[PDB]
Amino acid sequence: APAVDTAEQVYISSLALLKMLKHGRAGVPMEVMGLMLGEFVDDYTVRVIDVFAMPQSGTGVSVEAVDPVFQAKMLDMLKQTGRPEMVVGWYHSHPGFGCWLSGVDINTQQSFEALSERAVAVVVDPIQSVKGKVVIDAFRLINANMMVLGHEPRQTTSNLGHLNKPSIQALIHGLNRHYYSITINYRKNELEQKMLLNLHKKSWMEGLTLQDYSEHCKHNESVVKEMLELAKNYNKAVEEEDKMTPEQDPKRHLEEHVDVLMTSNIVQCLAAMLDTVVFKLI
Amino acid sequence: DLYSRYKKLQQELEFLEVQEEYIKDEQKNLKKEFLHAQEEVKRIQSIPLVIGQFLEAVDQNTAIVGSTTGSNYYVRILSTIDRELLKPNASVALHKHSNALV
Amino acid sequence: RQYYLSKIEELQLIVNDKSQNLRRLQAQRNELNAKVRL
Amino acid sequence: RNDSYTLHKILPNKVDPLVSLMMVEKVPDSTYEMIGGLDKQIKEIKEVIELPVKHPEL
Repeated sequence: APAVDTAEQVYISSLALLKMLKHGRAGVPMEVMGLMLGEFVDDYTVRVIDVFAMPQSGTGVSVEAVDPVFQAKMLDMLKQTGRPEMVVGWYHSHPGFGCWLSGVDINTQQSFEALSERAVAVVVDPIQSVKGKVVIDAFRLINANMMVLGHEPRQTTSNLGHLNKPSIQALIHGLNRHYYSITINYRKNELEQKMLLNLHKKSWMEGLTLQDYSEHCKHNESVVKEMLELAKNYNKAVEEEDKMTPEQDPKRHLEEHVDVLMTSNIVQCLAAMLDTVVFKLI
Repeated sequence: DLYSRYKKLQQELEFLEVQEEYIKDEQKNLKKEFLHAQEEVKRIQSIPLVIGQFLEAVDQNTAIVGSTTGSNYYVRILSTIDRELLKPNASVALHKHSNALV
Repeated sequence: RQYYLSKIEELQLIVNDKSQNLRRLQAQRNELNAKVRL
Repeated sequence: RNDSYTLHKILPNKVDPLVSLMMVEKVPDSTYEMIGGLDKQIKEIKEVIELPVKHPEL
């Protein structure tokens, strides 16, 4: 009997992740659900090209929460649009509950896997996804007959599936007992990286735009006053150092202050000279 | 003898030059990574945070705090926190989702 | 003969200086890497 | 632990903050040399505060 390898990866595209995050935040504090479109490239790869949200239902997040008619018309209209990808799986948001599958989640995942054996149930935490870390895991299932007899849920052929460690919160809620966490990887080509770089790419202007001069003098005065106080502290510390065998430091904070003063002053001076030169009447 | 020693000498010099270049590049990358890590550590101090009372320090980096939510947690003290300000019953700010003494 | 020994001593001196420089740079990188790891 | 509730560390004994504050961590600056009179009072208080603790053998 074939067994899914532990090296299988869920290749979630960048815009799919963005849409999942935005929809999950939008539904807070409720739970949202949407269907994931993509293609199962092979046994060891699941590619999630795109994901579309679904209307909020009073049931919550269940298999009655996915309605047939909206799903059908959405799929047909996207196929007409240019995205003829089969539904790979479903996603729902556990707001602040961590990433795991509840009993209703497991029931919905069994319903989805009835359609196709390969079907992930990736969930996302919209509020725990604070800037930096993104809390999103993907679980498929564990067949009951598979676990009861004795075999491991997944065959292992490499260290790819063991790079990340499971969480206690997921483990208690049935991880490695009813479902396994599939390693998640983000498909991000150079084009989308460059496009997303425009979010914080300031402009061609601020590289030449001088900061306010009076504000610059006020900032310099403040930092030099801090320099004076920190220099008094450093002198006192050094005077203690001689009466000290090897046994916050003013020196370090002084170093950070001198660094910020240096960069600010040098940047302002160089920018002033450049505006003097290039921004000329001639 | 002399020529073999001279060969080993410039070979060692070239190896040292390559190591110097590698160390310089790694130093630049490590400065970049240190800046990113410091930014992350500053970002964990963002808002909102739950207020708690610093009950008693256990280690250099861990402590017991009684969060105002009515519960006591054994949490991790941020390194950047100045230690001698961490006195018993002092009001401290805890991370919302981890209760870490932020 | 003497040219060989002159090259030997010059190369040994520059190698010693570069080795001390490399040790200093390795110490600096080690402390910065320790900071990053922490 | 997080919510698995696994005993993973032993912490020092529980003393609630409202009472742990009553420890005199910073000793006050008042000496017997700054007390006028009260010599007999000082000896009497020392016979109960100091003598028992210092030498209980007596």
